[PDB]
This record gives sequence, structure tokens and C-alpha cells, in this order.
Amino acid sequence: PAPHGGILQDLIARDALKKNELLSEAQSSDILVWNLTPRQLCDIELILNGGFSPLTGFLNENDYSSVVTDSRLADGTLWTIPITLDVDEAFANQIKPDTRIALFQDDEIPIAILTVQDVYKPNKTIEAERVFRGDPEHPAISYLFNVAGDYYVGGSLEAIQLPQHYDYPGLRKTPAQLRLEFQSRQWDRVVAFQTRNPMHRAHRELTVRAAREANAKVLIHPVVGLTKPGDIDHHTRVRVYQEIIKRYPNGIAFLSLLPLAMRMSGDREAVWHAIIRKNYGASHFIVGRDHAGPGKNSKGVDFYGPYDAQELVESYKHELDIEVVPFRMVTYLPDEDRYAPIDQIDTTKTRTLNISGTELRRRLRVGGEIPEWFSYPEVVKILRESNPPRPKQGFSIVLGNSLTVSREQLSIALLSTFLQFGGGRYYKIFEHNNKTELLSLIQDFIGSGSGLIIPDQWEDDKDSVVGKQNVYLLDTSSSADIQLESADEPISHIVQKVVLFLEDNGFFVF
Amino acid sequence: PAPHGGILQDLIARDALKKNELLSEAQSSDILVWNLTPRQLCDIELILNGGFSPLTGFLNENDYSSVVTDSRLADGTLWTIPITLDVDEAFANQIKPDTRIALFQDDEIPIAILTVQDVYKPNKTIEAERVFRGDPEHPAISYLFNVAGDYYVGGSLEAIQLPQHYDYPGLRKTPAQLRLEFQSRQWDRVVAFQTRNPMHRAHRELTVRAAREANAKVLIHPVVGLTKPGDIDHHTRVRVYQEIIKRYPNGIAFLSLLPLAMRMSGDREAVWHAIIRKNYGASHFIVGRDHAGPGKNSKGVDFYGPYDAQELVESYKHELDIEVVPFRMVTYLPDEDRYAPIDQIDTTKTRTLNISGTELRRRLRVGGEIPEWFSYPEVVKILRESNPPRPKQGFSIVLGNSLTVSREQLSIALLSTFLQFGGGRYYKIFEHNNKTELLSLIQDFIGSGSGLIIPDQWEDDKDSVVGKQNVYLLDTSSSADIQLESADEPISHIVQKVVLFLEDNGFFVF
Ligand SMILES: Nc1ncnc2c1ncn2[C@@H]1O[C@H](COP(=O)(O)OS(=O)(=O)O)[C@@H](O)[C@H]1O
Ligand SMILES: Nc1ncnc2c1ncn2[C@@H]1O[C@H](COP(=O)(O)OS(=O)(=O)O)[C@@H](O)[C@H]1O
Ligand SMILES: [Ca+2]
Ligand SMILES: [Ca+2]
Ligand SMILES: [Ca+2]
Ligand SMILES: [Ca+2]
Ligand SMILES: [Ca+2]
Ligand SMILES: [Ca+2]
Ligand SMILES: [Mg+2]
Ligand SMILES: [Mg+2]
Ligand code: NA
Ligand code: NA
Ligand code: NA
Ligand code: NA
Ligand code: NA
Ligand code: NA
Ligand code: NA
Ligand code: NA
Ligand code: NA
Ligand code: NA
Ligand code: NA
Ligand code: NA
Repeated sequence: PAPHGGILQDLIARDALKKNELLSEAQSSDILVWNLTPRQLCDIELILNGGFSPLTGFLNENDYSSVVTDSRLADGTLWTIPITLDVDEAFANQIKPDTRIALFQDDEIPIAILTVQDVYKPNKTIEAERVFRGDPEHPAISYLFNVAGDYYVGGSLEAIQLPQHYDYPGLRKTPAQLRLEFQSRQWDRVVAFQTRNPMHRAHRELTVRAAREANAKVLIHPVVGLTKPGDIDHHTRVRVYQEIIKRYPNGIAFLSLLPLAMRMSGDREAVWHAIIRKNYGASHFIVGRDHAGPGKNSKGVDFYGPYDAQELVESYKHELDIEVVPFRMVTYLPDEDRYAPIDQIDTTKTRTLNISGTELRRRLRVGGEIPEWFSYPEVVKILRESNPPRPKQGFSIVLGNSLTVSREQLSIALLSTFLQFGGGRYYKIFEHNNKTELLSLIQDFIGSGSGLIIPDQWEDDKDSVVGKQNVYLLDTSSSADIQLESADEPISHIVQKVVLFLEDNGFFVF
Repeated sequence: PAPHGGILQDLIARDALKKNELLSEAQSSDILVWNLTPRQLCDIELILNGGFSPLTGFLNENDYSSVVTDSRLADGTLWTIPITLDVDEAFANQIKPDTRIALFQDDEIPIAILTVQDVYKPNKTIEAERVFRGDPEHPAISYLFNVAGDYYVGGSLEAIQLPQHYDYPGLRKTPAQLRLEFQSRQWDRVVAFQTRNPMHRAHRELTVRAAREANAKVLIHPVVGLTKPGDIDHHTRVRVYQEIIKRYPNGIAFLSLLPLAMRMSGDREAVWHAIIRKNYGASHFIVGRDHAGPGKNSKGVDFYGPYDAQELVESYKHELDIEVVPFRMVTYLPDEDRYAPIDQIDTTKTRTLNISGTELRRRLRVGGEIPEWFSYPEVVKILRESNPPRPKQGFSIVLGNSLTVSREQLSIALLSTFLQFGGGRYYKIFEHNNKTELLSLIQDFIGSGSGLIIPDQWEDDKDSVVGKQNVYLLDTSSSADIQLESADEPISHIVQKVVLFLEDNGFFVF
């Protein structure tokens, strides 16, 4: 289908002959420079390659507000997610319209030249409410208030080069490249499958059903740009995708990585995803249950209805110009050993089975055995390997402040005690001295599977520098993960409590 | 590197706007039509896509003879293998120079329009001797005298479309497409690996060593056009390649299928292969032991020296314009568990191991266990699956002419006897009635693993219609595979001889 807006805005192609010139300007000592934030690197790449057609830069206030309140660009073009260049007051103050800014990656690789149209201060509360539904726990809202700059810079782009990537060079196909891929294969019907999670059996069946329904080839188009916090890293997922793609009949599916930065904006994002997939050459786009939805908030309430996305996409059906293949909950049928859309069964006459993502991590963290019917063996192997069970996970024991015993001797005791257990885990007494360059290394070790014994707490002003993952506090306080009887409890006693606690949480298995 | 001759002769690209016109001419009732033979379909595809640059058609007598006696085109361009359009006297007589012939595939798909330059009758004996070294058992020579037409038609081509293929649509990359593939990946150094056999551990090591020596990425460029008779079909090999490619580090190798029709012309072919890979975008080409060699003849003598190809390629080194990575016998080192070029070991100080292709089939046909060191498990699995052991192979028992007993009763006896053995094999009394439409089906069944009991022989004039594979003759004659005592030997006796013969040859296992 024709790219959204009618013209694929591949600016790399467009500006080719200005490459050298733009590059010179980008590195001229006079031009103002802004180093792109991670999400911005994702967005900038989708803008320059045509993935965000008709966009050709970051939204000015006129187009931005029109998207917030109208799900459309100022000219009426259907567009639900605002793509803006967020900066800080300090930087915002150095620019005026007509100004040319050089956009860099890692304060080293010049990506593009942005010609300023305007500099405004968005009302983040409206964007949060109208665009992401207002809930403060929503991933896009939390980003908007805690990471995003408070000033947006609307302006047009001139491409120097797409952001740099050293992993999967062959797989990050651009819209132009994907289209050629499909053509060389004479693929004129292609249903695209969005995803940010590893694909299990349900998904494989879902995608094949779609290929059959639409009479089209399958395009696995996963997001490797930025997804929901806590998601499985993309490297692991790519390994999973490349593995599961082999379960499809020969020459029916194609894999391509999408460097998109999701907002987990349920229904709006679904519309957005469809527009993006259309730009990339897809003729069909799948939209299953809770598409692009971030689940429930701490109160247990849904951020979106399980089918809001489908409803929203349905209402823009006649102007999306890409056919949507909707799916209802796809579940497992024990008694028949096969999956099927929930909308064509039940009646109690048939029993179903479903292993939610939650329950999935549990087995992964507890060494549980994931059902042969749920996912392929090769896939679980890859997953377990990236997210090992507790007995192979790292951790830290922080000797609380209330501790009255010798921190030095208690540290040694714990070290010697853990050492006798064996199991391949590496241990270390870790003195941070409140130095962030040491604090920031704590999760690195934990990530490496090592066990750390930290004799002292770090000042509260630095608590943010350390990831709380698998970090336990040994203290007399009520907020201690491992609570002590008294501040001067004898070491052997404290040691037994720490050992049994870790044993109870699966870190040790005898 | 620059395509051989300086210009990539991608005629599909060149003639694009003449597509409709040429197609109309190709289907005009007045034009003369020739249906391309299989090998011609392979050649025609390599000429039209630029793989045979500078060629732009089938060699006229001038260029043809220059290649036979000079390993060069008339203009001096280095070219060792003659690419000609062979036809029969009947067809040759209907054409004169300046004539335009329509070249079809399956007497249905118009491939191109050939403009006649000349029609000559080559001296096949010279071509056989100067180009293929003369031995009558040489694959290219046997084809030249038993399959090829006795008349060649030199002339230029105008492409309508490359030959049709419904398998591996994405993998049969054209020179232009491969070059783009490499570029999108920023691959400026690529060492290509030719092959017509499944890749085992030795090859994987060989190719990686090459990647490391040349400091280049790996291109697995296997032949799926036409190879040595008796080779493993390409479908199986592709499955093997796709499987083994996964044993390479991520993003170091690329797979592309080459629809080439080999001539098994050792050294000359090596030169030719190098030219071909250069046209396809490779910067390096591997040339190991007995490259493109058909082994030995029935007398046990080599068609080519194990390193003739390397020597020939070496002598054209300065004009091939593509770097050749030569390899000496790569063998296995038990004591060190690793492979290595034979030129850098031996001295008896180290023991080697080598499982020749011969010995390889033996295990495959005998259910033997192929060593973990020799090939990957996943690969052998695929191989055994395509070339099952005797206990899963089909066969036929032909009741010889000398048979005096009731052919009807002996047939039933054999059927009832084989049936009691079980093992998944399907049996059938097969009456051919000397009808070729029935005879041509015999190998189909054997190929399907079934066991056939044929009560009568077929006239000698039709013996050619039947593949002799796993077809045994039960007769009193000395040329009988299963020799009987007397023409009227009692059935139960004949039955025991047949059963024990099949049991001795592994078809039955109890
Ligand atoms: N059980 C299911 N039934 C129907 N659709 C599903 C199911 N599981 C996942 N999907 C669909 O698969 C696509 C991607 O799934 P996920 O990676 O889990 O999440 S999403 O954030 O990319 O939407 C979405 O269209 C989603 O709705
Ligand atoms: N043991 C080996 N040592 C060195 N080179 C080898 C070895 N085996 C195969 N090769 C090389 O691998 C390439 C393809 O091998 P084959 O498929 O067996 O045959 S070929 O007809 O295509 O050459 C050739 O360059 C060949 O010489
Ligand atoms: Ca703020
Ligand atoms: Ca719910
Ligand atoms: Ca006390
Ligand atoms: Ca003849
Ligand atoms: Ca020899
Ligand atoms: Ca007798
Ligand atoms: Mg990039
Ligand atoms: Mg083809
Ligand atoms: Na369209
Ligand atoms: Na730097
Ligand atoms: Na449809
Ligand atoms: Na709803
Ligand atoms: Na439309
Ligand atoms: Na507990
Ligand atoms: Na026909
Ligand atoms: Na002679
Ligand atoms: Na070199
Ligand atoms: Na020789
Ligand atoms: Na050169
Ligand atoms: Na024997």
C-alpha cells in the first residue's frame, strides 16, 4: 500500500547528495549541538527512513497539539502518537526559529540537521491525559514526567545518516529495503506481526492463522528500539525470533527488526503501529488482545480494555489503507492439543489453558518446567539462559546501619559461609565508600550472578544510583528484608538467618 | 571487484522497458520456438542476470572455438567453459543468421529472444579432449555425447525473464541483489565458498579459517542448478546449509543459492567459478583439493590432479581480479580434536582421520553411526532422512524369463511372505505390461520405499525406461542378482532365497 501520506519520506535517499555538505555543517564549530537521548535515537531513525511518513521532522506546536487533541496532524492526516524533540530549559534558551541544530549520537556521530520552526513548553498533564489516559503509572506518562525534557523543539530534518547499530546489521531493514525484499520475492500480500515479547506457541499459531486468513506471507516485525520497562532485552528476543521462525513452513515468513520506541499506548499505539507497518510495505497488520497495552496498574485495573485497540483501529478502518487482521484471546485447548481464538469455543463444552506472562517469569525464576505445549523447547532454553533461576542469580546483603557487631567480622563470616556451599557463584565483600563509580557497579555483579556482601549502607542521596534488584537489607528495622533480633545479635545467629533467608528465596539449593 | 569484462551484463535490468514488447514477440505465432533443456535453463539464467559477464548470449563459433583452444573469448577475455545453445539437426535447419528465436521454459514461459549469429556443428571430440580432458566417463563428456544437441546456435540475448523457480524464492540472489545485500551490511570483503555437497565439520572450519585469513565475511554460495550425477539433491543440501549456517558466529556468513550448471571440469571450472563469483560481488574465492573434480574413473585414475585447479587459478592470478584463498586437504586430528590443513602437520608426529564421501554413503545406506567429529548431528539427521538406510529403502524383485513356476503363485507367495515381516514398508505385485507409462513408475515406488514384485521382465527395448536402482533379477542366469538352482525350483525354496538375499542386503532386519 502507498506509504501514509502518499510519499515515503526516506530522507536518507532524499538528502544523499547533501551528505558531505550537511556533514561539514554538523561538525562546524559554530553550529549548536544536541546529543539525542535514547528514545530520540529511535524516533529520529523512523523519521529519516520514512517509517513515520508523512513526518519529516519533530512536530511543531501546531501539529503537536493537533495530535494530542485530534489524533491527527494539523493537515488532517491520521496520526495518534506525538513525536517531539524534548530538551531542557538551558538548551531551549539558546535557540530561536530559523536556527539550525546539529543532532548527534553519543556526542560523536552526527545524525542530522534540524531547522527550528519553534520552541514551546508543552503542558505534560494534557499530553499525559489525552494521549496516554492519565494514569501516573502508565509507562509513557512516567517517561514524560521523569525523563522527557520540558521543552519541545519543532523543526524539519535533513538526514546525514541513520543512528548507528553494530548488532544485527542485516536485519534492521528500512521501509525501502523491506519493500525490495518483498518484491524480489513477489510478495504482494504480507501480514505484519508486531511484538515486544518472545514468541511462544500461541503466537506462532496466531500468525499462521493470519497468513491463512489473509492469504498472505508472514512478516515478523519485532521492536528492538524501546519497549515496556522490565521486558526481555531484544538480544534474547531476537535469538528467540530467529529460532521460532524455523517452525514456519519454508519460505512463508520473513524477519525484520523495527527500531521503534514504543509508548505502550494501547489503542492509539495500535493505530500508530498500523501506519508504521503500512509505510514499511505490509498489506495487513495483526491486532490481538491488549495490543500495545501495559497490563494493569498497581491497583489491578486495566490501562486499556482488552479490545480497545481493535475498536479504535476499526473506526479508522477506511482511512488506514492497510487491512487489519483482528484476533481475540488465543488460548490452548488441552483435550484437543491445539490453540484457537477464544471467540470460537468455550461454551464450557471445552476446557482451555493459559500461562500468563506473570506465571511465565515465575517458572523462569523458580527453575520450573515450562509445558511443551506452551512454548518450544529451544525457545525456553534461550529464555532460561538469559533469565536464570534463583540458584544462578546474583544478590547483595547490605549490613544495615543499626548493626552493632563488627561489620568486618560479620562480612568475613558470611563470605566464608557462602564459599562452602559451592555452585559456581562468585562472592565478594564489596566496599562502596559512597562513591557512585562503585555503587553503579553493584547491579553489574548481581547481573553477573555474583553474590555481594556490603558492610555499610550508602547515603540516601545516592540510593538512586543502585538498582534495588536482588538487594537485601539485613537490619533490626521493620523495613529490613532480613530482620535481626537485636543490633548486637551474635554473628553465627545472624549468619544462619541470612543463609536460611537466601535458601528460602531459592538462591541456595542443597 | 569489477564484474568480469568491466560491465555487469544484467540483461533483465537492461531490457526492462522492452519487456512487454519482447513478450508479445515471444508469443507471436510466426516466431520460431525452442524449449530450453534443463542445463540450458541454468546457463540462460546466468547469462541474463550478469553471472556470466561479459557474455550476453550463447557463444558463436568464433568465440566458442577460441574458448576450446584458448581458454579465452575471441577478444582475449579469460573464459574457460564454453556456454552454447545445443539443438538438433531438425531445428538447426529452420534457422539462418539474423533470425529471431523465442526461448521458452516448459513450452510455456517465454524466457528470452535470441538473435541468431550462426549455426554450426561442433566437433564434440575436440571439445571433449581440449576442454574436459577426453576421458569418456567424465560427466561433461558423457553429457556432450549423449544429451547435448549436435548443433550449436551462437547469438545474442534480450531478456524477458529469468527461468521460473518456485522453491527458495528468497535465496536465489542475482549478482545485483547479492551486491546490494553485501552493501546494506557494509561488506567490502567477502570470501565465497563453492560447493555441491553437504557441508560437514571440515568445511565449516575451512570456511572460517578463510574468513580469518582474508579478514572477510563468509558467503556460502552453493550450486542448486546441476551438479555431478548421483549427488545429493539440492533440496536436502539447502536444508543442510541452512542448518550448518547456524554454527557460524552471528552475522559472519550469508547464504545464497547459485543456479549454476556445473561441468565438473576441475581446473577449468575452477577458473570459471572464480569469474562467476567475482561477477556476484565476492572479493575472495576458495579453491580446495580437487575443486570441481569428478574424482576417479572406473579404472581408479584421477580425472584431475588434487591440485590442478589451484595451479591453473594461480597462473591466471593477475587477471582474475578476485583473490583466491587456496586450501590443501583439510583433515581431522583425533589427538587434538580439531581439523587443520594437511600441509601444516603430518610428520607422523600426529595422527589424522578422514571419512571420504564414499565411506559416508556406506554408513547412510547401512544405518551406520556417523562420528560426532565428522559432521554435526542435525546435518546427519537431515541426510539419513533423505537417504534412508536399507531397512527403509525400496526395491523390486523381477521374476526372470527363465522362470518355469507359476509367476502368479510365486508372486503371491513373495507378497504374503514380505507382509508378515512388518516394518512400515508397502508392497505390491506390479504388472507393467511393457507399457512405459507403467515402467517409468517403478523407480517412483522404490523411491517411495515400497517393495515391488514384478512377475515378468520388460522387453530389452524398454530397459532404458527403468532405473536399475535396487532392482534385482531372480533367475537361473548367471547375470541374475538372485540365482536359482533350476527354472522350476519349488516356490518355498525360491521364497527363502529371495528373503535371505534381501536380508543379507539389509532390506530386512529381524
Ligand atoms: N493470546 C493472544 N491472543 C490474541 N492476540 C495476542 C495474544 N498474545 C499476543 N497477542 C498479540 O500479539 C501482538 C504482540 O504481542 P506482545 O508482544 O505480547 O505485545 S504488544 O505490546 O507487542 O502488543 C499483539 O497484536 C497482541 O495483541
Ligand atoms: N578436505 C578439503 N580440503 C580442502 N578443500 C576442500 C576439502 N573438501 C572440499 N574442499 C573444497 O570445497 C569446495 C567445494 O567442495 P565440494 O562440494 O566437495 O566439490 S566441488 O565440486 O564444489 O568443488 C571446493 O573448493 C573444494 O576443493
Ligand atoms: Ca519537568
Ligand atoms: Ca482485564
Ligand atoms: Ca544485647
Ligand atoms: Ca549426436
Ligand atoms: Ca589421487
Ligand atoms: Ca525339475
Ligand atoms: Mg541504525
Ligand atoms: Mg530464477
Ligand atoms: Na494504497
Ligand atoms: Na565521548
Ligand atoms: Na482481506
Ligand atoms: Na474500553
Ligand atoms: Na484509502
Ligand atoms: Na518463605
Ligand atoms: Na505443455
Ligand atoms: Na583426438
Ligand atoms: Na590479500
Ligand atoms: Na596435473
Ligand atoms: Na580490481
Ligand atoms: Na553376504
